[PDB]
Amino acid sequence: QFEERHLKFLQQLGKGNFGSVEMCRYDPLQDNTGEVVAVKKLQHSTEEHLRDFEREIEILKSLQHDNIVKYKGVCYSAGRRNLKLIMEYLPYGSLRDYLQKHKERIDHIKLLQYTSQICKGMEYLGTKRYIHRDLATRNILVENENRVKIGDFGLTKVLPQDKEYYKVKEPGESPIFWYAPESLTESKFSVASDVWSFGVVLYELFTYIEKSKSPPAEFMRMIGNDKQGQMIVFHLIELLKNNGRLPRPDGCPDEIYMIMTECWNNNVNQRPSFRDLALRVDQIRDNMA
Ligand SMILES: N#CC[C@H](C1CCCC1)n1cc(-c2ncnc3[nH]ccc23)cn1
Repeated sequence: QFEERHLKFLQQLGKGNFGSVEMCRYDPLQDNTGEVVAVKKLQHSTEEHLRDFEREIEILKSLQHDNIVKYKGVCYSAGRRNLKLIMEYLPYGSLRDYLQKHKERIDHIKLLQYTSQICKGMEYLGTKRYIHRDLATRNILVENENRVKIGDFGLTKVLPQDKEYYKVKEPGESPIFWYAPESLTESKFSVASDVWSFGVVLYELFTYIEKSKSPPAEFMRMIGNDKQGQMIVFHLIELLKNNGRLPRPDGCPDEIYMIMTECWNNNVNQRPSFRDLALRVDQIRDNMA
């Protein structure tokens, strides 16, 4: 129950898919003692986007986990237009930028620490029957050198009880190079498609976000930068159906790549669970230490 005349804009932190996040100071006493918080707002506040935003707020507020960004509250302007979501501010930004920043002091054990935390966050999501749908290092935030948190839930959906997937297609851009094949062909999203995307996240981490090694660059080279608009996705589909896959990143051990390729199974039922992913990653971590 923060109200916007005490929210002082400091800078933009991110621009999402119909929303953006600002770094602000909440200073109700107006003496510069208040906390720095993150404030998410819609950029073009239609009725559909606002109903989606309210569902997103309910989801985040229902999550309490060390590797999920903390909900703090909501902000309203006269009436209830201009809805704003108040969250904890995490000072090291997104894991994509952090990792690109500190390439030279983040070793493989540190990557596997982040990996384990992401899987525990995702397993908690699954226990709530939430499907994230936008798992990527740009949507993971760094609280400190030893803790990351899943940081955005704009595309997250609740499963119907009678079903284990959720069919949804949205207008606009979709992170198709993180999408499982059944999400590309049938718009089916499930815990298993989140596992596919987590494999892509793991690939990202072990590339250290090298520009020419991004999933989009690699896939566009594999189908050819000659492709064009939606013909593009069509070719992606066929490449994935013939087991075309992102390569093992430089310096990636063979067992970490084995985890990646196991998450990238065409057979939706043969992808590992998040509990098993965490177990294997933790055993590799223990071996390295
Ligand atoms: N995660 C993620 C991606 C997200 C952008 C994507 C969706 C709108 C903004 N983003 C969140 C932040 C951010 N930075 C620092 N503290 C935060 N708290 C909550 C979000 C947040 C920066 N970019």
